[PDB]
Amino acid sequence: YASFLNSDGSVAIHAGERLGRGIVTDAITTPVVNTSAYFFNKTSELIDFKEKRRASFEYGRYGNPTTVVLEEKISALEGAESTLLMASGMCASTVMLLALVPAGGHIVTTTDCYRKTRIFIETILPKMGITATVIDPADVGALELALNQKKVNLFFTESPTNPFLRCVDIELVSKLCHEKGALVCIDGTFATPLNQKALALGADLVLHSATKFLGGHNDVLAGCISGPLKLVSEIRNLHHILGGALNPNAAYLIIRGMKTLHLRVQQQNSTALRMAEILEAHPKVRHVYYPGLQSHPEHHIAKKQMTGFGGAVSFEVDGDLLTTAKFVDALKIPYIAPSFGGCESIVDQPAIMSYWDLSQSDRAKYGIMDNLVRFSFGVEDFDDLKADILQALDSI
Amino acid sequence: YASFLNSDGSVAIHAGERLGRGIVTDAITTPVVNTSAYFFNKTSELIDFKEKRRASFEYGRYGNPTTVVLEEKISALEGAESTLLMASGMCASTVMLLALVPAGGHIVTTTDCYRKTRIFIETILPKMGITATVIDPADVGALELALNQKKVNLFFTESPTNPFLRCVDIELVSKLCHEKGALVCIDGTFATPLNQKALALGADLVLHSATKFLGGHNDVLAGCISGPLKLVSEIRNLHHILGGALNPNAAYLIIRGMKTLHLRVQQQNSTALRMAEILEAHPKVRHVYYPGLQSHPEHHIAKKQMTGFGGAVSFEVDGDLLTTAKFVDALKIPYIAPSFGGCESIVDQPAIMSYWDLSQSDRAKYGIMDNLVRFSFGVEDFDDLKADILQALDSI
Amino acid sequence: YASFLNSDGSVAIHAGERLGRGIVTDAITTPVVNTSAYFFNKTSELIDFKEKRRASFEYGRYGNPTTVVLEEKISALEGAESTLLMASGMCASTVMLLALVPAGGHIVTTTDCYRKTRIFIETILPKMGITATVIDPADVGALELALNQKKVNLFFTESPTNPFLRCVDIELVSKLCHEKGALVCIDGTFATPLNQKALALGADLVLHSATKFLGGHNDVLAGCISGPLKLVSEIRNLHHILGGALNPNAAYLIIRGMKTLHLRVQQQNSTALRMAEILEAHPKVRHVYYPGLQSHPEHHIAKKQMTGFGGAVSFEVDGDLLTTAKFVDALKIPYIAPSFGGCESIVDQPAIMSYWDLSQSDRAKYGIMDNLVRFSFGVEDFDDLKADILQALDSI
Amino acid sequence: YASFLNSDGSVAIHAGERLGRGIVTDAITTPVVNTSAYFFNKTSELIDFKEKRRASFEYGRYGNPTTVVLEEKISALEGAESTLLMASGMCASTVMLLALVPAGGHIVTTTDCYRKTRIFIETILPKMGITATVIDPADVGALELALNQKKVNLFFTESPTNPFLRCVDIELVSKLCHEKGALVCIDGTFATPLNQKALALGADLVLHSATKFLGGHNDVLAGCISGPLKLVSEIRNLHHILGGALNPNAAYLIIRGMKTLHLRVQQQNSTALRMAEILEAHPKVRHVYYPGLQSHPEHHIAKKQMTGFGGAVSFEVDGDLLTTAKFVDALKIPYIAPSFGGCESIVDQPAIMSYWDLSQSDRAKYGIMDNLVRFSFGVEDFDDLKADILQALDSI
Ligand SMILES: Cc1ncc(COP(=O)(O)O)c(C/N=C(\C=C\CP(=O)(O)O)C(=O)O)c1O
Ligand SMILES: Cc1ncc(COP(=O)(O)O)c(C/N=C(\C=C\CP(=O)(O)O)C(=O)O)c1O
Ligand SMILES: Cc1ncc(COP(=O)(O)O)c(C/N=C(\C=C\CP(=O)(O)O)C(=O)O)c1O
Ligand SMILES: Cc1ncc(COP(=O)(O)O)c(C/N=C(\C=C\CP(=O)(O)O)C(=O)O)c1O
Repeated sequence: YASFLNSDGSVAIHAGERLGRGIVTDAITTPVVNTSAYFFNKTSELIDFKEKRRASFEYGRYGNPTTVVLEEKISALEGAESTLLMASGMCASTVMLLALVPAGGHIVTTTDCYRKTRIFIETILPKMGITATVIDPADVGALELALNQKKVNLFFTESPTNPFLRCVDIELVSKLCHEKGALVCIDGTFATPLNQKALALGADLVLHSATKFLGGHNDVLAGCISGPLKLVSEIRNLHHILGGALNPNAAYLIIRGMKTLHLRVQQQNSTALRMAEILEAHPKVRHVYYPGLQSHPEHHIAKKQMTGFGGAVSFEVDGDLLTTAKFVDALKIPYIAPSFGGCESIVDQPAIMSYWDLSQSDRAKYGIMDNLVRFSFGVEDFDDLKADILQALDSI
Repeated sequence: YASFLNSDGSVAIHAGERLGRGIVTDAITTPVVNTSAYFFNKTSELIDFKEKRRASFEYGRYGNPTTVVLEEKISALEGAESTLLMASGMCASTVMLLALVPAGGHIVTTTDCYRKTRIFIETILPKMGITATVIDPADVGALELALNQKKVNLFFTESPTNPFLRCVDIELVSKLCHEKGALVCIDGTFATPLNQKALALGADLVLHSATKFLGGHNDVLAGCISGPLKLVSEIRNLHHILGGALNPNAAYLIIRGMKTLHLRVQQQNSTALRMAEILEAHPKVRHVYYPGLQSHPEHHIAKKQMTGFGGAVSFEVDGDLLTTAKFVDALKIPYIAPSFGGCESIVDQPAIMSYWDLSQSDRAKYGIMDNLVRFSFGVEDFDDLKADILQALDSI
Repeated sequence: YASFLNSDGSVAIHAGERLGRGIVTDAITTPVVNTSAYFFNKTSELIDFKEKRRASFEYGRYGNPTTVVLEEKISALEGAESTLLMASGMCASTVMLLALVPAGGHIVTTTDCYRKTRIFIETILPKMGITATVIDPADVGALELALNQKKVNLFFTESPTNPFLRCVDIELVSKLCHEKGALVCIDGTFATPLNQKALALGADLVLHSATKFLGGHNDVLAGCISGPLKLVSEIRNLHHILGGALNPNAAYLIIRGMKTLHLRVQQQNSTALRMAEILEAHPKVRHVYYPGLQSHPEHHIAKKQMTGFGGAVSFEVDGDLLTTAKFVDALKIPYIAPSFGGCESIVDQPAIMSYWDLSQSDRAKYGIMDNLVRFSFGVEDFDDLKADILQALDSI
Repeated sequence: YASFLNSDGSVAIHAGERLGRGIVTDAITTPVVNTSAYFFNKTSELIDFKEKRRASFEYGRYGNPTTVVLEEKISALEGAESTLLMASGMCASTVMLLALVPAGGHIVTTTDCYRKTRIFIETILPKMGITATVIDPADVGALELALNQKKVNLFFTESPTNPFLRCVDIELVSKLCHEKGALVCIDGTFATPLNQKALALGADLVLHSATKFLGGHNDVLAGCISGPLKLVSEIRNLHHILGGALNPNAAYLIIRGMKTLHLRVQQQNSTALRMAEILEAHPKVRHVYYPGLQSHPEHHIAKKQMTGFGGAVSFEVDGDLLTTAKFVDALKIPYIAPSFGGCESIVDQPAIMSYWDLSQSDRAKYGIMDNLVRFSFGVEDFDDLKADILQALDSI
């Protein structure tokens, strides 16, 4: 973007703004444009636009001045060629798949996918005859194999993963896949463009659920996909039909929230790590999952491709369903609810929060234990948090 | 909704509000809830909810207090059992199709479909092996035939149509289809729940593009589908995955717009009609399309199932491309752009506006003439508009 | 504004928008600019601006692109030179007085002032040694007298009045006052720029409480003063200090509200009148206050300077406190609350609603009776409203 | 507030939210309530409210559920009894003075007042016979003298000051004034409730211009006053008339901004300091004003009552008007404009920016020099900023 702005934080702030917006104003912030359509001063011009000689969004579902800003902004951050913004994370992945994976084509994902993302791939995609292979995040062999066995159209996975924050050696995978013509999409939601640059590591496309960190205020939903033009455009097209456009007001809220992106991540990155270690050492804490810790399976990878380890920490408690429950129930600061990444701290028992619809057996089918607890550290003062968490594990 | 509320207008205003909201407040208007998630006081309750003993949206992609209002409201109007709200019309149709039509199933639609709506059905759906039969709005025979030839899963069309405002004898069609187990979905966008009750006429599902009349202010996009629970819910489920969630702020904006729905429709219904006739009589006006006119092919139907005829009026001008253009360029009140149904008056030359990507020949393939002009009458004073339009033709 | 627009409604819609905004955009609606300040490209320019060679709001408290629109719009409606926008009606009157009336100066107002507006003049202004003379709206003699007795700086009154909707022969008063150098300010809140043009009738300044009709959606507060430049500017200056700036978001909501000003008024102007007559005739209705009725004291004046009679209707019920209460309690559509002018209907018993802090005696001191009812007809269907009202006018 | 909230930051986040809102919702964020009035279910209740037996804002100008939150929030932060929120800082001071200072009363303020704030006191107040004494921030003697000479009704000043960030030994002054019955009001705008607690140091009332740090995003104006009930309430009353109500939407933006208050301040507190030092050591920098520097006149006081020194840094350059201008013009990151405290960095030449209306001589009358530059460090990366400022300074 600019030769003077070299720090991500600085960018996040003035990215796609300080230099120009395309919507001239002597205002500091971006103006929220609430329009359903864009006009023309005369048929002559309209033709020009239609003939690719002028620029216009034409219809709101195709673009918005107040949105593009955030689009370029994120683009700059991830250092991408272009970025797209849907109405929600799920939308993005959804569209992305439907757009890139041809009919009858094959795809490769990890085992630690996010609940819903899984269902889509396992129930909808097959309708299009799109088959998939589910390998473990680490198991690079399986990938290399599958790469040769079938004709992979695209490899897709989130790194860190959910909720065990498992990580994929992006650079490596990227290499393998590209050797077989496969495409690589990394859901760096948990990571954040600040703690890693999937695109830089070789990944083809990187998408985020701005609902979490980017907006980081727990008050807006939004999808987001960034990558090479020739690629992202193909999706935007399909997007222009599925109509999952993002409202301006939402867009703005994200821009504003990203004004203090670095600040928020920084703090969370710490609190988490420190709180992580503290928990691991705790007797009542059976296990702790966090890329920052040395105990983490791919810690060496995290250390190699990341600069931070997110603000989400998962850990099993030394008890059972009701016991673990007792724990979270004791907490006083975090809110018991889904989502994560906002200033407000949140906690939840995945087993119940997003898997209660299954049997104890079918649950364990995917590491989901009744002890497993997911802590999304907010931005509250560390000491305040720790004391709460501690005062909690005590009640058990 | 209420016994003491019988006129549509009165409903549109107080529908799903005057009696209660679910979010207790001594405030007149509906409060805009900007949350990305909902919390619980204790694990105990969370369980209850999960076990269907308590009520909660849980996540923002699944529901919102500031949205449900609008949901119930529209439900009340269309006199439906339950309504759903997407991020945009296109979203609705899209989902609904992908949700109801099984893989390899067959569907029946009309020829006067809206551009994009067409494409989806002709390019995406086929990927799921879903075939379709395109018949003329009037051609009831073709329908009855197709009904017996293949196994129709659902009949879908808009009434009035776009842009020739063709109308489908809903009551009749409904009967035929239901005889063969097919489902009927009517896109009464142009109609508006005020000018017609497709659901009452027997239709299974009626959907609208709130972007137009419902919001009627040209500052927000929104999809909307109403109908029976057992049905709409099946969609809501898939919607919870494709994530085309509507933002609370947008929702409210519609709630506000519908506060004066009738008032707005009423005036538009007039101006349109009156202006229509004046146009038909004009020498320079080759042809005029409008259900209100006696010249309209299905006027007898329009007169039978409708109470008004929208504010949109299409008409071919006695000239050619450049000539017709010269006309619109002369106008001083309406804006030249897509969309319609807002207080502001809008005009466009479909040929260019949304078909310029095709050849003169391929264009005519669907009645789209270079003369054809689509006038979306705003809410400005009649005389002002008339004088404008006339003074415009004055130069051709 | 333009030549093609001749009806107020048409204006209210495209006033200060259709032709240009000063904030170039190809969007239909006005963009909400959320900025606290405005920048410059270089010191050179800043100087220019400071030297009145360039244009800029500099600080938000001095202006806003999204506000000025609404400013020019109202200007056009009232046919004024320039208009100002405060945070609330009260602010307007407040500022206006503090701005024009010199220290120790004298002022003349009517007896039927709005509660608070009264207190200010009776408790604050005296601090600046500003004395006042309270005359009866009709009593033109008293005015002519005072005009000669003391040295009147400005005559200020609302027409119609609150809550007895009394009316002042603007043209006449204007003439008298100006003969003595006094200024005239009319609070045409109840009237609305559509039902009368105080400025055209000679008034110096006309102010409204956009909180009511202009916004007409019961979801925003706003002051508003229109008049000649040389005058209004003197107020804007003081305004730039008292800092009662109006928020952009608020401004927009008004502009949006005014997009259907005529439509709403028109309907209310009817419902009220019709309902009024019906009420007068009713046996349980002791008295009815409404300029539209022939029974109204200044009906001949109303008929001469207005074109409509608002939507507010006051009337005493044939009972007492508890009885009148029983009436309003029976109503099902209107909301028991202050304010008025919104699509939603509202009712209140001034005696309690805004005078319960006084004694039964001190209350009657100003016509406020325990029977007095103030009905602010919404936009709901007439029949629906009437049925309701009657259904109550019988449970007594 | 609560127990589990000991750190300011933690408070700023969950202050007046985590435990309850008064507007029940299972939502994380506070819901924006856009209403102009509040209703009642029956006359009976209304009476209750009017008789102080129930609670209700009645009218929007008197309160809003979405506002009170921010109110209590700030209250908690400053550790006050109650807080009030105006439409803009200026409004606050304005109302505050007009509300507390009786007619003919006397007041004492410092010489480094903010431009506008000065004028009001020097032009309006005198209309109410309110005389004032202007002493230097440090000159306690003058204060102690005035205290005995006349009958001071209230001592008012800002600390730090603008733009020389001078500081007042709050504790001391408070002690003296309270001995003579005077009231103390501190404008801790520059400080921020995080860098100092005027109320704790003894001050009677502390006010802020949320337009700056509190909102910290340069997209909203808002005044704010906190202090003891018996006091603040007296202001809220007059405020209920001058009608300088703050809009809900605006209120929310602040609430959202304060979600990361500490984070923001922290960073700015550093950058400023560090940058300060660097500047002072610079050869081209003639002088530097910052409470954090040892060179600062009241550094020992700042060090004793503050924990931080804001992000605002003033410094004179070794050149002249045109030279200093050349400097700021060279800057690439900060915007040249008024205001300060938002994530975006801002610079300005007080001489021109807010004193160009005066003569070179009348300007110097108050330390305002053509070299004087006020830098409000944003949140961008330090190195990024430094490099800029540096590269800037060289141009000379
Ligand atoms: C890695 C990842 N990717 C994509 C999404 C979907 O993005 P969207 O929500 O903006 O559409 C989510 C959602 N994550 C959660 C939301 C879950 C909803 P559920 O808890 O299953 O009802 C969560 O709790 O962590 C996620 O964790
Ligand atoms: C009956 C009907 N239904 C549903 C939709 C789509 O709803 P959505 O836009 O909210 O997704 C439309 C769009 N109609 C138009 C919009 C077109 C977009 P274009 O102007 O072709 O780029 C139009 O003819 O003006 C329509 O005419
Ligand atoms: C003619 C008129 N002018 C100016 C104002 C004050 O402007 P603002 O409200 O926008 O600040 C009012 C308020 N009127 C009412 C509001 C009253 C509030 P209360 O009932 O005293 O609590 C009413 O008659 O219902 C009014 O009726
Ligand atoms: C200490 C202090 N107090 C109160 C106010 C007024 O609050 P409000 O702005 O929210 O009404 C200001 C304004 N400060 C500035 C605003 C100046 C306006 P200008 O552009 O100089 O006319 C500034 O430091 O640049 C201030 O610095």
